[PDB]
Amino acid sequence: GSGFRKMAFPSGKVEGCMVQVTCGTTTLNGLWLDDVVYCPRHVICTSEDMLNPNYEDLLIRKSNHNFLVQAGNVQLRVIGHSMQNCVLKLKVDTANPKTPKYKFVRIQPGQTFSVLACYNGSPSGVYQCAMRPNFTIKGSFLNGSCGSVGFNIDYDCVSFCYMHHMELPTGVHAGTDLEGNFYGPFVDRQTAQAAGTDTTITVNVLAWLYAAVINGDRWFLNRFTTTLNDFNLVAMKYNYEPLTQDHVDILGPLSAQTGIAVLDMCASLKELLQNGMNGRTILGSALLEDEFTPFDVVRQCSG
Amino acid sequence: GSGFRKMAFPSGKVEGCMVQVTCGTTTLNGLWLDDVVYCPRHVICTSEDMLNPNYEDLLIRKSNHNFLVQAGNVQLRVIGHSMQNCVLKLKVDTANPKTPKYKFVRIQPGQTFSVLACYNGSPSGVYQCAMRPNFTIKGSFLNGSCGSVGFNIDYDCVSFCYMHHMELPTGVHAGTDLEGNFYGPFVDRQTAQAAGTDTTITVNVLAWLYAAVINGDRWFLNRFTTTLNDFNLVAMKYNYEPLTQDHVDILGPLSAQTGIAVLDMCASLKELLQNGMNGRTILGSALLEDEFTPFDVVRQCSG
Ligand SMILES: *[C@](=O)([C]([C][C]1[C][C][N]C1=O)[N]C(=S)[C]1[C]2[C]([C]N1C(=O)[C]([N]C(=O)C(F)(F)F)C([C])([C])[C])C2([C])[C])C1=NC2=C([C]=[C][C]=C2F)S1
Ligand SMILES: *[C@](=O)([C]([C][C]1[C][C][N]C1=O)[N]C(=S)[C]1[C]2[C]([C]N1C(=O)[C]([N]C(=O)C(F)(F)F)C([C])([C])[C])C2([C])[C])C1=NC2=C([C]=[C][C]=C2F)S1
Ligand SMILES: [Zn+2]
Ligand SMILES: [Zn+2]
Repeated sequence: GSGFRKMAFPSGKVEGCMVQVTCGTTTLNGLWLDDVVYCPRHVICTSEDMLNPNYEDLLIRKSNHNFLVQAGNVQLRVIGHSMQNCVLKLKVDTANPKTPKYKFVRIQPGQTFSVLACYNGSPSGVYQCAMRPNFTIKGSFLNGSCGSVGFNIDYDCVSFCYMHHMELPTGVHAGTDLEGNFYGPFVDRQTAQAAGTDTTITVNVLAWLYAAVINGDRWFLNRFTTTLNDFNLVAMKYNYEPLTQDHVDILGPLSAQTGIAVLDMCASLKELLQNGMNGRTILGSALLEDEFTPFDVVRQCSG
Repeated sequence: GSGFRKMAFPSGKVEGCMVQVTCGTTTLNGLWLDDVVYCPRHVICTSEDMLNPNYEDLLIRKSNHNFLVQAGNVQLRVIGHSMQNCVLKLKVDTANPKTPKYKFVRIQPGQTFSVLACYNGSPSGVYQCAMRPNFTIKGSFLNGSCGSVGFNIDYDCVSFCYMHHMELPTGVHAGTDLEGNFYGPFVDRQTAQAAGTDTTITVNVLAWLYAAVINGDRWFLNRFTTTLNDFNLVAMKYNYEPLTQDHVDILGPLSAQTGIAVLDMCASLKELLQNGMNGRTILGSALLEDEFTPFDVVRQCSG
């Protein structure tokens, strides 16, 4: 069949929006759209401030001219500045000529997006991620990655959904929407902070099992069926999110392509949860994958 | 630490080179660099021809004007055509204004590259791949993906190494360099064709174990050491490629960063091969990964 990979959106349209933002000695990435530059507000922090910053007091000591915005090897002139939640917005004199059509969106737990990991305003790599149920992501991010953004592409329109801010003690990642509001309960200070218990995104697992069937990987299809409540009792036990009839409906395309009822596919999933995989693999994986949505599977398997 | 993901190069520079190529009713992707368009030569085939095509006889019945090259919603004029091995080269009247600095390279088994999967000359997604020892790739590719290219980025320079041509009966993929020479023993006809036995890329597995240590995942570090020959006897048995002193030397960076000798890391790998992973995971994987090179691990873990 198609084969199967974690695929990212083409990053060109976003590459044209990345810039370097410096304030004193701190440098990080910003996003230049029309005549506004968006970056994390803790660009105005030193190493000292980050333990418990008073962002309003810190920002008061800053002027337009304390902010050094550079695009390639070319400076921009900052003519205004405002803090919106955990984001700084810098008004510059020049509209980005490379600006794409774009929206800002706040995504839901379980949805996926592409990340363009950047350093010093320069793009380094692109990868695909999911917003975990506990509003963390499992990214790859070094010092200086802050202000890197996540996004989806509709057709000609880029929907920006994420800006990178921090790594939590567990080694997973947290950040904001493009209005500066954190996903999850996190704040932008250097303090011990815990995410909750994470859960598996059941509907995504089901989508990936449909992708497996479509590619010819069918060993795990068992001989039973189940009920929503029956499945959901089992899901509880294994830390899977509960499946609803919304989820059933969203899987309708894959269900109809394959001729396999959602509840039958749920029956096969139960048995995998209770019996394990016993050394076999599925689409070359020894674990159950939950970071492809139903939409993702449809794009890559059907086109 | 960083975290760890299959990361692709940013695709923008390549997005600017993709075009649609049509001959009669067949359409596929081409690459527009300066005033040449490169595509697979079987663009000139119908469904009938593909069983056993005589490419020279087929191409003889074609003129410049039988070739419809379209970039966005804009036609180009074809003023010359030549077959180079399994590639068609079309001379057009217009130099690509978006052409990047570029080379054509023929990569070695075990090396990685990014693929920009395209349909109708339009980019759909980007993912990272390895050239298997038997010169196949495990891609994700639908009808119409042919002429999609693989590449690496040096700094400002794109090194094109792969053009997509076919899916083999096992559901893996084969194709050419940008001069039209197949990787592996494949030919461009619809016939049963077998790749050899594939093998694990041992040096890549070792690189990934170093990445694990760097991220704090250290459970598998055992208490022994080994010799190259000792390791290589064990490798033979499990279908791993033999490790050489070249490979030892290439791992020197990761070895020196971590303070763990290659041969000690080999000792840990042997035990994993003989004892298995026993339900544990490494960088969230239940299998041993062989599609990150030493260079790849250094970029993502050190930067
Ligand atoms: C960013 O680029 C980094 C990105 C971070 C570096 C390591 N992996 C990453 O994703 N973000 C940092 S330095 C943030 C900022 C302070 C502390 N912090 C952390 O990520 C921090 N995490 C926590 O304290 C947490 F609450 F437990 F999550 C550590 C311990 C992992 C360092 C902020 C304000 C939360 C940025 N770099 C700088 C920024 C501002 C000023 C100077 C920088 F160098 S933002
Ligand atoms: C391409 O876009 C496809 C890509 C292919 C479609 C399914 N997965 C893919 O990667 N390539 C095709 S149609 C090639 C071409 C003929 C047969 N073939 C195959 O990939 C073929 N494989 C074999 O016969 C093999 F030898 F076993 F590997 C199948 C059975 C998988 C179909 C070529 C010349 C080898 C292209 N599409 C067209 C092309 C040319 C003309 C018309 C097309 F529609 S190239
Ligand atoms: Zn999934
Ligand atoms: Zn590897």
